[PDB]
Amino acid sequence: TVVVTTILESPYVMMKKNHEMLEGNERYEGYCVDLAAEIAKHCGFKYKLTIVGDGKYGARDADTKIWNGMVGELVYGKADIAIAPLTITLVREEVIDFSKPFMSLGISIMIKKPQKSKPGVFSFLDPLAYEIWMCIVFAYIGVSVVLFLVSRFSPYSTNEFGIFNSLWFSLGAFMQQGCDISPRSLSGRIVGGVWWFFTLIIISSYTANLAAFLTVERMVSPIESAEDLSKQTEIAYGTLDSGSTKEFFRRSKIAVFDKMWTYMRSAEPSVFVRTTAEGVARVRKSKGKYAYLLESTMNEYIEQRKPCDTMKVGGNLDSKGYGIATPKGSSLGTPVNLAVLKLSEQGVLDKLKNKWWYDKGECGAKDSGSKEKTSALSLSNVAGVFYILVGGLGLAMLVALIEFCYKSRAEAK
Amino acid sequence: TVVVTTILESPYVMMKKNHEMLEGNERYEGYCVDLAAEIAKHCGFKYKLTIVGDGKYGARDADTKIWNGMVGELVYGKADIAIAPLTITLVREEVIDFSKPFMSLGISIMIKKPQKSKPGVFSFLDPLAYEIWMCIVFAYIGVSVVLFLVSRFSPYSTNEFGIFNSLWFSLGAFMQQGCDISPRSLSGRIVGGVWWFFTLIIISSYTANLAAFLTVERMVSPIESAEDLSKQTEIAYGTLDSGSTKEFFRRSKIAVFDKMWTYMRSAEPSVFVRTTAEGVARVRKSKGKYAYLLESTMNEYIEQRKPCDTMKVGGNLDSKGYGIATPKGSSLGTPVNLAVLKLSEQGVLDKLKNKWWYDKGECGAKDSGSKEKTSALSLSNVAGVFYILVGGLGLAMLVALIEFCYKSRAEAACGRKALTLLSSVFAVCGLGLLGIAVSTDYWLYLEEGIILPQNQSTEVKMSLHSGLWRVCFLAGEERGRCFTIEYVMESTVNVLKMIRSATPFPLVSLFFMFIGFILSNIGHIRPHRTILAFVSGIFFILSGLSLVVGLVLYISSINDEMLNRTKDAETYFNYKYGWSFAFAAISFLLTESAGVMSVYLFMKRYTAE
Amino acid sequence: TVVVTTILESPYVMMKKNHEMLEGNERYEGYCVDLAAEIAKHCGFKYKLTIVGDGKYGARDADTKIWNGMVGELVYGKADIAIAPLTITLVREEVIDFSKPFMSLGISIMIKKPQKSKPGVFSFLDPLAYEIWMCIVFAYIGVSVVLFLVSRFSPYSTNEFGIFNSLWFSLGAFMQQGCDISPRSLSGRIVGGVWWFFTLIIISSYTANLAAFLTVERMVSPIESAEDLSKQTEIAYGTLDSGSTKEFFRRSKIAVFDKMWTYMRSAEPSVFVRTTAEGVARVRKSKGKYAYLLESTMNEYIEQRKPCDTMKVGGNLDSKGYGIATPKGSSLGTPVNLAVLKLSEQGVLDKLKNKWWYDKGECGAKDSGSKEKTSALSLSNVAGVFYILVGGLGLAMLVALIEFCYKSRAEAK
Amino acid sequence: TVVVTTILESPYVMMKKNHEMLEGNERYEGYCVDLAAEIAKHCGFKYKLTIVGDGKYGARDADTKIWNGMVGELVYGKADIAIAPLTITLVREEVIDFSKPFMSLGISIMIKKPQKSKPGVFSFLDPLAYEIWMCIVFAYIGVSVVLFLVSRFSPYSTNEFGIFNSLWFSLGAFMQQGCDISPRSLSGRIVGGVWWFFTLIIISSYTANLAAFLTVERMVSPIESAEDLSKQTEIAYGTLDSGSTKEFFRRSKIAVFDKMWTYMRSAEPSVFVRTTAEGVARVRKSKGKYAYLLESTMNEYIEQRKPCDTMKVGGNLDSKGYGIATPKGSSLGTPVNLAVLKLSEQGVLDKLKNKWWYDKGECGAKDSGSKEKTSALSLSNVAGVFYILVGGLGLAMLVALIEFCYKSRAEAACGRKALTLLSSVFAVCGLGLLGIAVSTDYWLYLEEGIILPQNQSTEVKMSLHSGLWRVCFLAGEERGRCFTIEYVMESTVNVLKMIRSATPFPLVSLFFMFIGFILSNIGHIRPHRTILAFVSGIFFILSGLSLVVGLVLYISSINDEMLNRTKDAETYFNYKYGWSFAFAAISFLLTESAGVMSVYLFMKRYTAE
Repeated sequence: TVVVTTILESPYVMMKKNHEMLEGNERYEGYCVDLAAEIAKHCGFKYKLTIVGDGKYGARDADTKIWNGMVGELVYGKADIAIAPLTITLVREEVIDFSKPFMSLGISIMIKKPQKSKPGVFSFLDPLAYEIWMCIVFAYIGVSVVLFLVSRFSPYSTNEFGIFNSLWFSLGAFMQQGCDISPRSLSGRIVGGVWWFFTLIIISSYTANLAAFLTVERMVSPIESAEDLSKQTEIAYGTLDSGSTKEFFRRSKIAVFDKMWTYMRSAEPSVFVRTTAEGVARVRKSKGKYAYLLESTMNEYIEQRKPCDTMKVGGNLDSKGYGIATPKGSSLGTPVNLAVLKLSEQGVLDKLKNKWWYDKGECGAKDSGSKEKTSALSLSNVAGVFYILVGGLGLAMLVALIEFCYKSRAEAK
Repeated sequence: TVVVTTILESPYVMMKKNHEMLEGNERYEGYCVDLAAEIAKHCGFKYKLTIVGDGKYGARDADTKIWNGMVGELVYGKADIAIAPLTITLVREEVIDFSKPFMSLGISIMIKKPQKSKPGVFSFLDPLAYEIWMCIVFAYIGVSVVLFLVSRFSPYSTNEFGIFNSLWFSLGAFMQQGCDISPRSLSGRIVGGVWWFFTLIIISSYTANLAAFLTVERMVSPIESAEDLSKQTEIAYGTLDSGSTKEFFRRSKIAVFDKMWTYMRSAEPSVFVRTTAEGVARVRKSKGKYAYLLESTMNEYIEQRKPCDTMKVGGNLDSKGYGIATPKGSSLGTPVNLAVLKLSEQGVLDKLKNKWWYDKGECGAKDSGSKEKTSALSLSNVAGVFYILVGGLGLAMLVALIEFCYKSRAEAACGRKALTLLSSVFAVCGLGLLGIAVSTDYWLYLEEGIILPQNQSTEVKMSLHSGLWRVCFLAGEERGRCFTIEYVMESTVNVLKMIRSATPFPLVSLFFMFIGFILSNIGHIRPHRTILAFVSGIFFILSGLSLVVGLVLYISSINDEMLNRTKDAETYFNYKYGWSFAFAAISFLLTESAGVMSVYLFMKRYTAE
Repeated sequence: TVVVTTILESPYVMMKKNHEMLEGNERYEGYCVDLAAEIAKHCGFKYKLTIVGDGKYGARDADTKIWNGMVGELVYGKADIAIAPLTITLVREEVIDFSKPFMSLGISIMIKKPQKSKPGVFSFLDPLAYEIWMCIVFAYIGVSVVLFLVSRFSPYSTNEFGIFNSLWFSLGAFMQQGCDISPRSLSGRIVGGVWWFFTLIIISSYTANLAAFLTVERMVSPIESAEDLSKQTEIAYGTLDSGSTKEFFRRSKIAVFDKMWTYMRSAEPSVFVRTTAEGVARVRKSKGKYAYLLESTMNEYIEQRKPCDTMKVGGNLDSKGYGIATPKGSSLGTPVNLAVLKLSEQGVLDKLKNKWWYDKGECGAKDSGSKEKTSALSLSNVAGVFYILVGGLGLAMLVALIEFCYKSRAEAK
Repeated sequence: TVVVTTILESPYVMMKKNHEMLEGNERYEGYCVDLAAEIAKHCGFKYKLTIVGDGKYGARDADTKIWNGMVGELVYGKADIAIAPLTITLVREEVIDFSKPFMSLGISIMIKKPQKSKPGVFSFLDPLAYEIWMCIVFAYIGVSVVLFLVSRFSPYSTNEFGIFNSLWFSLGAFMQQGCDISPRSLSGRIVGGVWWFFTLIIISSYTANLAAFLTVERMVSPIESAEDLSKQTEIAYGTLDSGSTKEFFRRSKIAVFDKMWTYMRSAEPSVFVRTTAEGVARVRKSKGKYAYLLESTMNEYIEQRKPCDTMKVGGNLDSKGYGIATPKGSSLGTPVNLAVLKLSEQGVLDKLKNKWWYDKGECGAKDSGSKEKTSALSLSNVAGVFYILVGGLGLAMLVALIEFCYKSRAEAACGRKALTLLSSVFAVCGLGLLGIAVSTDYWLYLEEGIILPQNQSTEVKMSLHSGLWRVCFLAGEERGRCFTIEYVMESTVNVLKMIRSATPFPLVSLFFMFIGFILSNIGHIRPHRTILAFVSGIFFILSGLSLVVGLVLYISSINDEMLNRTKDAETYFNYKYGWSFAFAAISFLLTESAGVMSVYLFMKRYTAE
């Protein structure tokens, strides 16, 4: 009767563990297998599934114009019905008829799930912004100068506040340490009064936000909704060859899409890859270097199956449709055409969409909820404080030598 | 000639600077109007534009289902061809003809993009309450004076703690920055000891509650995944009605979408809005209380127009399409259908799709420069700490100039005469302002009332000022009761019983200045045998310590009754201290200062002996 | 045909806002109204709802044996069918027949939702337990004694460490303050070394947990699962009279239930109350003093309708059933009996249970999620630190007087 | 005579101390056995007990539905009356006769009641890592020696910073408790300045991460409401099969219950357990990884028996009933049915229901004394801080006794001779132990492997020790490669490239002691013109500072590669430092100490000049 030309892709058609055990036509299962079984029995015919294992979705090729895989069986007439995740396009439509779309999808960007970032060397000063650390050092100099200028005028023979000691008094006040010298005037002690109140807020502010950083973790979304793709050029975009995602970016006319296809041709080495499962694996080996653009409902499934290290970003960048491919003027097409619309209008198809993607198990708020213990700080989190310390240790020894020069040139005294 | 129907929706159809001056189809301008000329010339028919009367897209009711909108204009024979952002759905597919889609689109949430409220300049002191900072300074004055009275006792040697030193020790101890010297006496170490235990808890409490603010601020997550939009009833969400967004969520078979239509049906008031511009405006007014569901292409254009206060969250919830539509039986429809694809195969659809969208870059790319995700404090957080620091330096220069002038004149009897009279003035003003304050019944205000949400702000229901002896009721039902606390009249009377818990301590403080000033009167007549002045000064110092206990008893007895209200969002609350509270707080300053001066009166006059 | 004797209780039967506007028999609505409409139409008859407004559920009374309310209409035959939230019991069964239960419930304890507690005067020392604050003071004395005994033996004429100063050195080290004296021996400085490391952990530990208290709020469940009821005797239990919850505790035989009925009779003044809505209001005026035991599915509804200040605690303490009451040897009972079981076996009844309680709106994780801003500390939260301070201020003045006694008795020197 | 069938379930049917010795129906004992005698005497029939062969309650399969269990014993005519905790359901109601319920009950979750793990005695230092506390002490030694070399320079007056003072200043500065004196020199203020900035960050980092521990500990909520049980896949939940709990969740119409049966059907392995005792035992073994669904009455009895490690959470999910059952057509059933109600109307049901339940109070009411909800720290949290405090005091007394003896002998040439030789021994041991360490390739261990969940613990897959110059591979596939880092062979090789990033700093440190000891050899021959000894001591002090940079470069380059692993729970990891890491760390201590002694060699011998 009918010969089903299709490919197995999770979760459309899958290979059951009952391969050698269960014989017959129920050895392969999936969302596409039920909808093929629904479309055949409401029409009346019965299915002969066979998967040509070349793997190519297929487009009309360059310089030879050969339909590669499932389309090649469907064009040359060696199979009759094609229930498969196959895209309806213009060059696809002209050779052979199509049904109405299963669901609505788009070209979807797939990346590695963001992790804990590499802690920077100077990442300890993250709780306070750049303008505050400048205004702390600027006010450090300013309060020291005002304390210096105050202490000169007022004797009430030992004025212990030089400009060098006034820097030292305010520095020890900033670092919560005790200083031996104290101001001995009403005009001086007000400077010590407001500067001590300056430190008590800021040091508590640094402790508060650093507690806020370690308690609540917030990971960056590196590339968002394809305008951030257009500017960031450290990542390598990736798509599948012999398919619709190849030819649509070849058909780029939007300026943001024209930026892509220039880089998609001019790149190294992944101009294209050959399997979505290879593309899933290439993302998981990338660790942020590479992204693989693919079908949206394919992208949604891999994020729900639980290695959990993949993330769909933004939204769809196109609109495409999965329809039952049929020969041009099919023996079965118009009965399939109404019965595809019949399953949609009573929500059996959307129930099948609810069925297959939900039952596989989820990776959502369940692991983000209570699979965290907050880690101890590593050496990397506070590494630069050691470098400033030992860098201060070497710089102190350098000024020790320049002191020996100026002390010895007391010579000819 | 043909008829072209449109809906007045930005940016597809726009108005003109010559809204009434200009002629013909050139009355309007827009993406669809430019698209309609493209459909016209390639096919070969002149077009006359028309407008739908109602301004709604298309509605199918449980009814005779005459579509109220552009569709019924298009079906029943008023109009010929529609050039509009009409959504292609299967319900509309069976009743009219659609071409291939000329644009790709989806449902997208538009929320109010959160304007950062730059906080108060003095927002650093928000972890503590303003009553606490009042009680810290009241404790700072008291510990300095008590350490003065401990140190400067009558047989005391080499005890350097004057009042200027005792003020400087407690300020150094409170800031944890060390100090010059330590008290070399057993009672001096006790007052230093409890103050060290005081400053340990308060700074640790301030650091911990400031950590409590910043963790709760980071735990707040903006709603973007549309499951957060479904589960958060604090943000209300509605759609444009008589369209396709209302149709999509109605017959949906996604469980999160099912709860959305369940919410949007049974919501009150009717969240459905008949036009997009008012639906944008409800997001603007609500300040993030309301959200709006619409197409993605409309959401992007409203974003890049410049109020720049609306952002798109999440992604396309589905992928529908826009298509030029003709009724069943139109001979023009198949020449229309290939003409749309003809404009597709040269990008003339996509050239116009770029043109109106890039040209409105009037927003200045606010999204480009304001999404660097940063949770560090800004200078707007700790601004007043710099402002106190600047105000301290300019004050200290002002003290430096007056000290420079006063020292030159002094180096180029007065102490005894002026200080005796000035402490005498401070004693009467201290006793009098508290005696007014206990008599006055304007201690605390309350304004219980009920909130009002939208087009609607607030409504008071009850008000009373209050006193320590007796209540005196206010403009709630205009009942002028000075009704005693023993005489009842709820939670507000429960406050009034708890106000009575702090009754004796001001009356105890009133007695100690009363014995304080009268013993001050005795030494003013006869200066000799000078013991009584030092005794009287102790009664001044111990008086203010009781009033510190009096205020701390009073304020804590208000704050728990504030907390004791069952927290309903609809019943707002107000409370405020009064002039007599200021009369008592000022009387604390005059009483302790007269306590210091009367010891200096003893120090000068024991030398006179 | 049939006359429905029942009472309106939310959400069983409710009064619609379309009272004067909508006439006919749809002026009252609810879960019980649908199930009455389901049981009547599958049997064939049509309903005449009328609510005898006396309010009593009714039991066979003391000393007169009168069936009070809905049972009185059902016993004396002035009404025929009774679709109502009525409990099936022995004395109920003997006079008139009953159907199979709607749902399964129990006697359920209802309390005020716990709030922020009153902060204690000495609640500042909550982050560290009782054993630590003893071991801090015990080690405060111990390290001071060891520092005292060390400094006596080693000159390398001015031994500045007395027992009084050694207490003062370790106290200033505990309070993060700077002390003027310093140890001047290797045996002494080790004592200052480990004591300084003692304070740095503990003061940071106090700051860390007090931040943990203010960030995460955790409110006590005061009384849990009816054994904590049996021991706590500051709360007043409450039930409704003229009903099943009255008579079941009268039928107490379990020892934990025998504790209840002694207190339920011997109390003041709420031995019983007269309305569940009065009992809901009495809990909301109680603020923790009083609890109202009631029907479980009634208790579940009030917690979902949103004043939100009620909480069901623990679990059910009994099992009871809501059935359609029928006359003894009813004209309709056995057709009702099968059709009650018919609605249960195909889950229409459980769908009606899903319908009415869910649609009213919820008060769950939605307000606990993001309707919190953490408050500023009040004066009450740190109140006792002021009392210890001013209590230290008065105690310092007392030792100032006892110093004057011992100084003046240097007399006869 | 009649036949009575039972299931061996606690506490309803129990065994006997005479398991085989005693005779008849008295072979067993229990609540149902005592209930069966009550049914016997009031009706008037003698009873013979029997046991079901399988031990399952009752199963209805999609099958011929012969009930496999006590029901099929009761239906088909093997047994007459059942006295058992059989649940009354509508499926069982149509096939046999049930009396009125004699007990009320519900489904209740039993989880493992969490045993508190009393933490490590030194668990206070858990916010930082043990590499950090190693680097703090390494920085503490270095800053003290550098401040010594800065202060004790050759023309220096009155500079009191000896090495015993410089050790005491940095310890006072690190603990933020103030200090005795401050460095009165410009280079001395620099080394004090960066150390003050060091101790500011580390203490604030320790306080913040300790706050991070206690907030995350409080955010963990135990699963009790059964919606948390449904949504948390980390705790697996299953039921007793062939009963009524399996039947109830199967055909349920509650949406949270629907996901439960969806989970319990498709779970792997089969969570259904054929007996309750093994179903209790799976909760015991899993240590809170597994949960069990059962009746409330069985859950309470297992709780009050004393392992006391199982608690009940939530409430009764429904309210089913237990009833004495007879088949259809039993003449005894209506005399049975009124006899159950006869025992109800005297509480004889309820008297027996009290009796077995109060008598097993062997648990000692663990729930009564362990649910005072308390989140304060215990002494078990900060225990080692007391233990360090106790160990410090006993050490200080030990220093006090030896100082008392040494001072008496000394008060009742030696410095120059001993210190010169001891620094010479320390120099060779410092250079030699590092030279072994650079040569040795046992720096760091790794054990990559895969976990195993249950009846199953761990399995290694790969192992390698490693060196700075070259790797030397280990028992992963038994391949003895001392394969150089330039020669590749994944994430573990990515570690090996990052180990090479810290290569020069130990080799730089190896050169500086090599120039250090040789310049030390020159002064040993000729003491005169003593400048070179002070120069050589600087090369010792600067050598250890480079090795501090060498270790900090090395340790940070390991920790990020630890973090760089994609975190899979199934692939566990191990890492550990080696003997050569200890050889380098010990060599730091000898190098800085010889740096101090060679300055003292200069201080003594400049006095000799």
